Amino acid sequence: AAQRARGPATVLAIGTAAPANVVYQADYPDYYFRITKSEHMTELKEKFRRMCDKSMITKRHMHLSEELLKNNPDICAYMAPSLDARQDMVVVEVPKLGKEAAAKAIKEWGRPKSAITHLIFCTTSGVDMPGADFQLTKLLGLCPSVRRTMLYQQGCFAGGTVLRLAKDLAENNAGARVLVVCSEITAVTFRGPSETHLDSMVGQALFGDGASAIIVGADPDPVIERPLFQIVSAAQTILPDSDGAIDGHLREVGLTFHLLKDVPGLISKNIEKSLKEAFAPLGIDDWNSIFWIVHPGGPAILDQVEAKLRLKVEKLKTTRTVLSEYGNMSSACVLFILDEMRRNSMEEGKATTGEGLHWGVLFGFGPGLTVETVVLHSLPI
Amino acid sequence: AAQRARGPATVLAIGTAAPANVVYQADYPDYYFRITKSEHMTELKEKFRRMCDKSMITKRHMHLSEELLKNNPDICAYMAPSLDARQDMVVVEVPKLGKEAAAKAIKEWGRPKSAITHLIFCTTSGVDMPGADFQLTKLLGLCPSVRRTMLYQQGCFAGGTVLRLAKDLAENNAGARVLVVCSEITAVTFRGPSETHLDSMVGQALFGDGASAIIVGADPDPVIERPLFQIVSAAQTILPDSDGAIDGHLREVGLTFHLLKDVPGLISKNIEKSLKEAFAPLGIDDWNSIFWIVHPGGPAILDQVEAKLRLKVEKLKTTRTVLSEYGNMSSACVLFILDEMRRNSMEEGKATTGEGLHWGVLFGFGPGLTVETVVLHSLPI
Repeated sequence: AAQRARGPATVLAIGTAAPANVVYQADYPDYYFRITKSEHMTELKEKFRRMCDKSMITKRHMHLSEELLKNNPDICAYMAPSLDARQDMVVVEVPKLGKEAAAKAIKEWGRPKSAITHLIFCTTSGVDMPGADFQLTKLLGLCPSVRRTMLYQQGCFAGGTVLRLAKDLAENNAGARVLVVCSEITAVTFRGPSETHLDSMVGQALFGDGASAIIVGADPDPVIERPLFQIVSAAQTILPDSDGAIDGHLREVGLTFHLLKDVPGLISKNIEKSLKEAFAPLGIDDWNSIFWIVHPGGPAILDQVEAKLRLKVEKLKTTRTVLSEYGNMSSACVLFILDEMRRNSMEEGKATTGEGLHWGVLFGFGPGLTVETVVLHSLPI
Repeated sequence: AAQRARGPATVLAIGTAAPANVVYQADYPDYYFRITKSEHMTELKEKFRRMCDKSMITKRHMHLSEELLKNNPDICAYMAPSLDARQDMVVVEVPKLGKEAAAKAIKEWGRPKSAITHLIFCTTSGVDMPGADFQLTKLLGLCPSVRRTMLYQQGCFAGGTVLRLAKDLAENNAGARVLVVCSEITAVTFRGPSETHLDSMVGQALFGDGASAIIVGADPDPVIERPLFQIVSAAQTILPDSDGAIDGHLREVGLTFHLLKDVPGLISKNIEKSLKEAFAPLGIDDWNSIFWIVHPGGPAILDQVEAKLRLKVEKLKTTRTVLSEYGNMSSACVLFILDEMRRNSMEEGKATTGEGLHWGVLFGFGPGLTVETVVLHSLPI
């Protein structure tokens, strides 16, 4: 009746954070085996080294340091019971790094944390009760009447669920302001190599810790608030014949993950049908007229979607910059890129946050194979 | 601009389903110890027998039958590894029993299943990737473009979280119809008795399997659609002095849960602070003038909140009827009661779905201590 807002959900602030311990890819193939204790795996180390050159990854952030892996020998083994050794770390550490990322959004946002109405926590590393939304509500100290949505164990595609969810919450409750925190810790994941299970090692060359947060609200007050991007629409579809492409099992051994299909080709074979549903109602066909943000599941996906669509080099530059300096941070990784792009547009004198263009796309791909496609609109300066 | 609906979110249909194997409480205190092989625990059997008649519980439904507990001896032990034995079972069965409930709402609703726009699955039994929301889209066969929210490992308080969430999705997307499925299987929970951790024994005399589903939408088309209840408001608060009241750990032994406070007194000491915020802006103080629906976490909470407020006996009659023939079905139980109330109103010739009244309250309490309070409105005949 009178509870609803007036305008579209708008990203007003963006914050990012990652663990302090940095681990480079040039040294990882050695470090990984010398901590796992897998010296005998000769060719497996040869297949893994060249995979650490597949990456296009330079640095990644790991809460799991060298010191911390020598009192946990069964986190360095392939299949050894360690769910407790894993989650004890990430039940506590996920909201801690979440607070660090959230706090820089509240700071740049510049209003009292008490003005936040909803909280959306998203993670795929661990599950607890009370949840990390409870933990991050206490760490940040928000109103005990905040309305929170806990997105537990979602996948790489959760980077768009938080915008799809933030859009409805903010626009359906007037004056509401939604805080959204994405945070992943690659501790539940880390495992040892196996020459009979090459799929567990792709993740060992891509994943890295990270947390991301943004403030979403409708009707941005001038003078005090500054809008960055508008959330115009967000749809979620499943790719035909993909049941099993991305699998995820939480065992008493940790987070088991599998690839069973050519997940790069699966998306570029279908990614045009999701663009047209969104941009045909606006008469847009040239896909270099848009600014692009794609969840970097791997260098293959960015290359195969670039060729399939013949995109210019500049379109996925911010998407490739983050994957270079962070690895694949699962859901949090998408929101990093949208920060790297507005900071890039501002500096290069672009007329608009979206590298100068007006409309834009955001892409996430996870277990399903599910594809979330959110259309974005950019704002000046 | 034009995507949002006109009226309030409205639950239009309700469906219920439960496992076939029924287990009675009169025989449970014995059966429980006699399957675990715990006859030697003499007084523990008497302390538990005094708890299964504390219950006010008659029957409960368990997918874990007599046959299946003798091929899984480590689910019948107190602290024995069985996360794999648990999740293998319930990763499949939660969406299956979800299908049984979802189909029964679609039936009463009476429109094409292709008309469902969003899906919200909520459960606390197991975790998987892809999630149980993916599983039920295939089981029901809905549009591969459905919009899903997977609420994994939430708690007893999720019965209002899905109504708080369904309200925003339906009211912010015009003509949308949202299906929401609650489903619980008390297999992750089931444990052996222990005289050193009496907290594991409350759940063994209260929890029982069950699934619930409803269709929620805004702007109900006449002729075809029939509104049952309106969702007017829904707030989420945490009780002061509750750190640790309800705890939940998903370990390699199952879902460990602990009680450390008098959660009945915790609620009745605070349930008035939530009552007025919702009804003071409508000029309602007498809390027997509304129809009541409370999550039956246990007879103590219903009795202590009944006394705290001096409520009439008939108010929580439907709340205790569901707990009588079902036990505590965690999140799904709330939606059961709202079905037990409308089917009760129709038969008894009440003028309104809400036992004859117009305004009503719905309450959900879980880990936090978090309290979800949803305001409902009833409709005639």
